[PDB]
Amino acid sequence: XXXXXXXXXXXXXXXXYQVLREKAASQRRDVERALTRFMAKTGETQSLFKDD
Amino acid sequence: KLKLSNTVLPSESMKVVAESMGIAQIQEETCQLLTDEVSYRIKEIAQDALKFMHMGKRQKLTTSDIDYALKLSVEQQLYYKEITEACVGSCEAKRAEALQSIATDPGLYQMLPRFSTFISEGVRVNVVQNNLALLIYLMRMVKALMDNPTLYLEKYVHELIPAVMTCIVSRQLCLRPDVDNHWALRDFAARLVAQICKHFSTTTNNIQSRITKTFTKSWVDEKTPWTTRYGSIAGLAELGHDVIKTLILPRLQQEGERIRSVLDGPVLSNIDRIGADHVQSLLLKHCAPVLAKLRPPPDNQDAYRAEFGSLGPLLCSQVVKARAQAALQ
Amino acid sequence: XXXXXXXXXXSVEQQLYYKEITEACVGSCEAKRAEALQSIATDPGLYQMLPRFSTFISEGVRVNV
Repeated sequence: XXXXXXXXXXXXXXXXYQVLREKAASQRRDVERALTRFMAKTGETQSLFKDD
Repeated sequence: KLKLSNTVLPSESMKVVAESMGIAQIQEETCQLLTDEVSYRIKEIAQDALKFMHMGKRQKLTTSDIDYALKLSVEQQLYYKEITEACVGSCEAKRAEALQSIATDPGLYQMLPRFSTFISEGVRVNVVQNNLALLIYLMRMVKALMDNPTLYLEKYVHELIPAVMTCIVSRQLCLRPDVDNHWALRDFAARLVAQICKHFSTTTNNIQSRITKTFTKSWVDEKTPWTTRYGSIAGLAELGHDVIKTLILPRLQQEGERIRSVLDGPVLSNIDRIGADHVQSLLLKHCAPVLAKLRPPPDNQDAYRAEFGSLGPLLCSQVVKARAQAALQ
Repeated sequence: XXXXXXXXXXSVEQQLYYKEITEACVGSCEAKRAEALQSIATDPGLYQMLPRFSTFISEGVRVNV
């Protein structure tokens, strides 16, 4: 079969349930902290310590 | 466009009204012609009363008018919103802070497809609009996309590469003067090109071949404006060492004669004049070191003879400068 | 508008053939070694289990350097 016949490649299952929703929720946390850092250094800023 | 049929009352009901007085047995066509004639008189008196009240100047007909006529999620697009708005607005600290944001993002993707799509179509817009500030904004945006050590940029690169290289095109359609150097600043963008290909010629090997054929068809021909030739030379320049050694060396002298024809003849295409001038700047102050490696550093005037005069001896002078820069360590 | 999922250059058959090639390159039995060597040197028209093959062959070269 290694020369004559052929096959088909789908190649991406990735269906690991808890791992999937870990990916999604971790990404949501990322976008949270990203926009936080952005408007953090963007707008009027007051701190918790001095100069953070 | 309009059809005014005769509004004819049904003759059987007219025979009912007639035989209420008890006349006779009546045929149909008599009552039909009676309804016709009475309808003509009604519509004529109606035309008369409409002429009255369009000289009485009201669009309504009262009883008295005809009586006188009887005198006969969320945060995805939130983040997207403010980072695009900072990408467009010139708040310069917020500009640079957005750039360091994108550069320092753990796990910013899935915004990446919309991101790049915006980059592509805003590039097309500002090609039509010729706003260099937005162009360097988008190029810094691409630079920031490049500098994530998380962003597997791979699958989307096919949108960036037009959006890159079209910025190395446009048909000289800005204002002239300073934009030339801004064309040089677009060569900054050309730096990005090499900073693409080092990470992305990993293909079933496609990318470098593609871009270099593109620059080749750019570089060779005539009917080629100075934007095109200049930026193509810039992209090959950013591709580096043996690109220049193999590819720019051959028709070096012929395009030098093209500039020599731009030299010494007419005057008032100063777009084209200063264009070819900082073309010469690109050629000399990027193409010196490969000859400094190859051609041994005697014989400056002969190197001018070996490389069509004009680059020499500033070729050899810059070669002396480059040998000094090498020996400076 | 989500595009159809991709398909590699390989077949499943010939990528498993490729896996046989690789683990015979590992191969302790020198019969399997020479079988691999002949299979390399005399599979013309293969051409498509080219570079990916050779590419992280070279990457394995670096890692084992």
